[PDB]
Amino acid sequence: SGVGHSTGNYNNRTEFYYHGDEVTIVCHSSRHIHLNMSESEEYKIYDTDRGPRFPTDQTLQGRDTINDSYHAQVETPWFLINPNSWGTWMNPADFQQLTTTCREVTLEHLDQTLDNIVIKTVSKQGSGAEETTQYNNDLTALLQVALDKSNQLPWVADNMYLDSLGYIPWRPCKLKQYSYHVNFWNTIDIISGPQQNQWQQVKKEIRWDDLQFTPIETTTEIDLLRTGDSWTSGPYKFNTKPTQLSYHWQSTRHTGSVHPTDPPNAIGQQGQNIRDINGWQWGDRSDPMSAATRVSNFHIGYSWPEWRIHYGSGGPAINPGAPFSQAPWSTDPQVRLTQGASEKAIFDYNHGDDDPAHRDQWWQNNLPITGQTNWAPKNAHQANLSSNVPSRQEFWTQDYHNTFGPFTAVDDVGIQYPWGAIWTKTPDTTHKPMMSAHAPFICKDGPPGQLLVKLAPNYTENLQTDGLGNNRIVTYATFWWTGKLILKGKLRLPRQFNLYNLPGRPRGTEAKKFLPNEIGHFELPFMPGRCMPNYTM
Amino acid sequence: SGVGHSTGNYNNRTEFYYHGDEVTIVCHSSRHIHLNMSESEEYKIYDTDRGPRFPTDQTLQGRDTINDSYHAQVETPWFLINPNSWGTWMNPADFQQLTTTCREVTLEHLDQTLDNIVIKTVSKQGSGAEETTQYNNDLTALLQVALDKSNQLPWVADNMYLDSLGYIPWRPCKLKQYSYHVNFWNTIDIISGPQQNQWQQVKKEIRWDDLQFTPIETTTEIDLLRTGDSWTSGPYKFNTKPTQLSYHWQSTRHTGSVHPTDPPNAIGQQGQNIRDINGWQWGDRSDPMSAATRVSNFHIGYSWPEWRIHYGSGGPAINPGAPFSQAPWSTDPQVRLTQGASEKAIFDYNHGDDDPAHRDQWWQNNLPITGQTNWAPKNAHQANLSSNVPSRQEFWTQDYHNTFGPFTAVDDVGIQYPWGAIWTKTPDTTHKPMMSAHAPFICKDGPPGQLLVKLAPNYTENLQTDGLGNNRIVTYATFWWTGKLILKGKLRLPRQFNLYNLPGRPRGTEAKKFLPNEIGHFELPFMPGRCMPNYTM
Amino acid sequence: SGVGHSTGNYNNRTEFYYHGDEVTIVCHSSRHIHLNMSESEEYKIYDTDRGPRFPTDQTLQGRDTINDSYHAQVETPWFLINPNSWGTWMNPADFQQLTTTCREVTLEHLDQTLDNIVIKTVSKQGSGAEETTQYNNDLTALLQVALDKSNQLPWVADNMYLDSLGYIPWRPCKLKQYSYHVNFWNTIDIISGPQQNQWQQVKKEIRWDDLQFTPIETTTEIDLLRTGDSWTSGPYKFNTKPTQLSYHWQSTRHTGSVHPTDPPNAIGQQGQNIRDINGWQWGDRSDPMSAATRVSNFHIGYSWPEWRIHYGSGGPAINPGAPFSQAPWSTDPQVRLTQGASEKAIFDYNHGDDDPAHRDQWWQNNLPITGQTNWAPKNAHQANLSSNVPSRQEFWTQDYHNTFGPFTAVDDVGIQYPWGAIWTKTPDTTHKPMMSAHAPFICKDGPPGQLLVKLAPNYTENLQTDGLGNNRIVTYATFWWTGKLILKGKLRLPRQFNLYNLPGRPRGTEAKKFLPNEIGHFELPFMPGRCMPNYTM
Repeated sequence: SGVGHSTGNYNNRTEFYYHGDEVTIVCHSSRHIHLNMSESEEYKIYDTDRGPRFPTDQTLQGRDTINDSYHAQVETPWFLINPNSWGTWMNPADFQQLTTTCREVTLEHLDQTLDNIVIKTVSKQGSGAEETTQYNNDLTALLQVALDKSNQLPWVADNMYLDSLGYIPWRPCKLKQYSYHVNFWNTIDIISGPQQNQWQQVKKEIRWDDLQFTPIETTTEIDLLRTGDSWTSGPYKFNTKPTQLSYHWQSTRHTGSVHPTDPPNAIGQQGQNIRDINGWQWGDRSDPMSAATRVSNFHIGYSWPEWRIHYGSGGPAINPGAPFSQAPWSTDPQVRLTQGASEKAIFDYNHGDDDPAHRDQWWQNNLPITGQTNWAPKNAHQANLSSNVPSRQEFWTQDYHNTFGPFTAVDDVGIQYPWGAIWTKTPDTTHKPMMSAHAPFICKDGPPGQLLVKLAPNYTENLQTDGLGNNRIVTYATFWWTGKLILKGKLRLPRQFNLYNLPGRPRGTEAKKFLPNEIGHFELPFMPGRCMPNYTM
Repeated sequence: SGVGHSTGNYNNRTEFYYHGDEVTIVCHSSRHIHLNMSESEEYKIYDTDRGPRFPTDQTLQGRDTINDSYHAQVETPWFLINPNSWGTWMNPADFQQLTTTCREVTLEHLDQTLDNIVIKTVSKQGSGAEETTQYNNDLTALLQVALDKSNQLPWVADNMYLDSLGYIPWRPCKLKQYSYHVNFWNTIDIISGPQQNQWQQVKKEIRWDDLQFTPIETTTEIDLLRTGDSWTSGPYKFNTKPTQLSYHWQSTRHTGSVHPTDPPNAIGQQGQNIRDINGWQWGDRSDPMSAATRVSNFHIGYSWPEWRIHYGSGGPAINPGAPFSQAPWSTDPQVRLTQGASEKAIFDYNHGDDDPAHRDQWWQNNLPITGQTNWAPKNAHQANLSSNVPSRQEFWTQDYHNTFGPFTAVDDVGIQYPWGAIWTKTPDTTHKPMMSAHAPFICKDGPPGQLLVKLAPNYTENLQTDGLGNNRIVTYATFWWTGKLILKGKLRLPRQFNLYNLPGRPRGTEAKKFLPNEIGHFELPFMPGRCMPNYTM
Repeated sequence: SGVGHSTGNYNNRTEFYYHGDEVTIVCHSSRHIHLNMSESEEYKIYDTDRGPRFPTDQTLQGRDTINDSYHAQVETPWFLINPNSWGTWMNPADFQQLTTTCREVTLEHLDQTLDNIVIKTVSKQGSGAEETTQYNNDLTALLQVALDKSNQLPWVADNMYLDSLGYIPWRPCKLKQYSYHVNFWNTIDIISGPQQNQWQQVKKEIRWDDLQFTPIETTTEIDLLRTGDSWTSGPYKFNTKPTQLSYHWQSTRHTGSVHPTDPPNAIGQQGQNIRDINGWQWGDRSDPMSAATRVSNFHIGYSWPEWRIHYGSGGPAINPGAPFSQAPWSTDPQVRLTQGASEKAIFDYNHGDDDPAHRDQWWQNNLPITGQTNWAPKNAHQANLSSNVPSRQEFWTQDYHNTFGPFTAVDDVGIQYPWGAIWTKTPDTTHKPMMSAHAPFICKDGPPGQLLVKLAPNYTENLQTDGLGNNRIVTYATFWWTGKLILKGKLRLPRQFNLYNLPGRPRGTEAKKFLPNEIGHFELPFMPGRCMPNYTM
């Protein structure tokens, strides 16, 4: 190109192609990215404060230790571009088209580019209120671009902390610095002290002798780009497995053969369960034949120590448990039952909040997903199962056992449209996780490579080793990210006689939200991604 | 054919073909099926009573809520033919031949037909004790036949409720109507009230806005058959995995290298465990070297909250746990220990009971399967494992934890000959069950399609919309189902020097049972299907 | 075939095929039809009573003369099978699939058959309460089948009077006799008498000298069918034009360039219309430049003498006017404004009512269709249009003029799912109608031929010319109609950023309707067929 030729165009429109039972979705996305000169040109390793609302005393007996943010990390001068959110890609009407017409979807491949690089230096004349800023584009300045296609850098592209390209095509995007954890010990003893009601710090430190420090420079090759230059990543092919776009309402009581019933006679009458019937029960039960004790081949859902806080080497964390809905147990609407492994997105103006300077939030309670719902305290167990009822003993109620086992069938959450991550890195361990607690797609052979960008340091006349920022000219860049990810769906067709409830906005919400304001402010709606019902087995 | 030509024959004999280490079993089966005019020509959706022996009060503190039969369902006018039981296929001597000569077996493919359709209308003349019935065959009447080869209907072909073609070749079979569950909430709180000793209904209702209604007519294509007509399903090919025809007696103490022992000298003496030996223990143990604390690679069996009652969206159900034998713990014969995930078949005259008007029962306690036996209260855990014994603390006994994990190896029940189901539908969920609590074969790509039959309604002169059965002529049909399923076994050969105990009748039983009576009444014997012992590892 | 072979099968399932922007919908439908012996074997010509609720006096000044049912007709012994309703074809979930995924649809071709003919004679023995009916199938009896593929018979297949094959696949259908109007004069003078407030009959008579009588026998060839016989119509190809599956919200004030506006500043402020602007107005207006008087190229909608009663040769009728919504004018919900050329379906158990012995009704007020809404009394006209406002004179308000003209653009109603007709006969006149007030498809070259059926008369031993029904044996038939119509849609894709409101049940309704009952009773929902919004110009 040159100084005066643009190196790319803008395509943010998505494509749907229906042939047979297959549906190809080509999602185009384009962003205008504002980049600033790095705060420091150096890599920094440091630990942090314990975080806000962490206990300084034992008044709460240490139940507040779940508010630990403590950690250690390497501060990279680079910046991360991840398009790892749904909604960086599709608009609300495009995701509605996806989930109405597709029963499941996969990731096919990903492309992305960077072009129309503009680098400006900001100069100031005069002083005081007479100070005048001038923005001069530096035509010979460089932008540094690193993509690790070999996945040799630590992966932090999880959309957690919602650091991702924004969801609204016409607004500018602003990157966050690339940073990763180093080895540290944070171990908190909540059993400490007499009566074992006190919490105590055991070890909180950076672990230096075991630590790993990988810079971007010695790891991946870096492209240096002027104004007339562009960058393409090349094709990336996913290998994942499809995600279900429907939700399952069947429990193990909704599942198999139906208990023999005598039909009702008139419009007010109910069916009657037949008393003497033949079939397979579990224990010695031969007379009750309760549909409850009917033997089944599998079991849908499992119990857990809901809100399991694992106090590990790095600190307390949550061990999630299975997703489901508390709607069958809900009763009072005011009380909010979080125990279905619910999640909550806290988001901002670029990520689909209408208000600048304040953040909005969405608690996904997973209401459509029932039949998987297992509240651990509601369960029980008996010593024996037979024609006799056990006594006060022989019967236990509130336990909180993990009942995951070889016979259980569960679901995952699925796509969570605006704020949910798309793919995920697979942990490199002897036993790889069977499924993911958040991201619908697990990458079997390496996640899409991380695109890291940096402005090359632009130095003044004098260069002093003692100097940091006083030594470089104040600089910023704006450029354009474009990307294309392609999806493969499977055509959804009616499986029932009656009308479906088709995808749409969340229940209590209206449509004046989600539409631009007099100032241009609007939100993106939550789209479940498991949308319409389907049979399990 | 025509009115006066028969459209098929009767083949109920089974074939064994031995070539090399492979053995092909071709099971032929033929049934004479009696069908009646549907009670109603319409689809009905209704819920039921809570069931017999369900509590109307809190006297039992709500431990009787396991007797819940409540549910909701769509009443289809159609009728189900499922040959999904073992024993619809093989007679006792044919299944003995299978389990003696085969170490494992698979399902190969299935064929089935319907032919020799006979439809009669029953007319009555006179009134009172002079009333005379006449049975006239209606040559132009139709039989409706629907097979869903695409598995688009809810699957209820689980042989639970023993609704399946009968086990005795020369007796007539009688179908049950096809029915399936709809979406309903049944949630029972057994924690309710002060002291948390009371039970309460939370939500019991049909869930109408989320409900799915699929008729047979809008789903699958229906064949209309006269007398001279027949129906073949076409070939169905299973893809499953083999089932083990042997039982495993080895626990993790029966498994690996043997503790070093000094042999006995004379006929009364025992071996002595050598005191100072070298090897891998678990904790700091270096001196005891107890075979108990020898490290092993795996563990055989797992604990569970035996008789786990999961109170889910549809109601309470049992979360099974692993099958095993209580025989090592049995002691007193009178007490019946159900905790090995035992099952009980309640069956009737056509399904292998000798007495009409009464039902017999068989409690399968799984006695041969040991080494998998884990009674959860009998276990323990310690804080540390070392050359020292822990104190009163540091040692816990009755826990009921699920100990299934990454190192565990377990079995399933296997074939349960007369009353057990053969195959099963795989639940459509993110995590598919690792194995099945009952049916030995899991269908990876769709279960054999369900054959639904119906008599077309035969109407009188006048047709009134207000009329139901007063509008159609009283009609019934008899026809002949034939089917062929083929099995692939692997030849069993002696692995030991000493004599085996070969398959036969259950232990306490005699042979005057299982043989016809002066009236022709006899039972079919339970055949374990895991019959002879084998080594695990 | 023969007596004992069935001549066809049952396929009621619908198919969707998506390739590119084209979508083929193959609708299969199958009905079980109950036919009775004709009331008379002869053609009858007669006139009727004036009808219920017609005035016998002048108390209402003759405004009740709109309740005239009077007419004359030829009574044919034959019976009509018309599948001319939407909903004879698709179920609610299949029509939802159509209107979500298609922006417009055409009719492609139609096939239909008749098979599995069963003819029974009913005999009675004894007398009194001892009387015994016997139903004997007469194997040599005939069914008469006439299809006029040349459209030489009068066409009465308009689904008006909802005489059409039923909407529920599993219920029996019952035909109505074929009948058509003859030439009669009915002329009512509502101007009669002094003060012109009285109504009077002018001429009410059958017009015999001009009358036309066409039997089925001398017109079309008739097929005679035994039990082992079937009938296929052959292919019929439609030539029609597509119907729009979207509704238009734009009026002529929603349409073109927008009035110049000064945008709002903060969240509560509104835009301000700019005062001095340049553009094309209508009259001498140069200063006001009201968006109202902006010249436009076309005009959307037209006024009418709403509820125009044309007193013609055959009697009073309604001259419809354009369809639109009264929702912008609605205000009070209790008052029901009918003036948008609304329609009302009155239907019964087979046609989608849940209650037998009572009828339900649906008033289609066409609420989504706005921008076409022209209430004639709300309009006005002025003498001159200029910078001056006219006086009390020069301005007229309540007029009721027909404002249809050369610049107007209007819509039609579109598909009305359960009860609406599909196609229509084109009147043979010098000026053919531009569009249709009800049926979405006008047949340019002949409507699908009418299928007329009749049982051949089955006579007793003696045949007397004086005898009518006393001469023929009491007979009825049941048989099976199958048909296939194929549609061509155009793929609907998102035209907007925000979420659509997707097709579903009518607003105030719940889903416990539309789903089967404990007795099996349910309704079919109204599906608009103009479902989602779209831009006009």
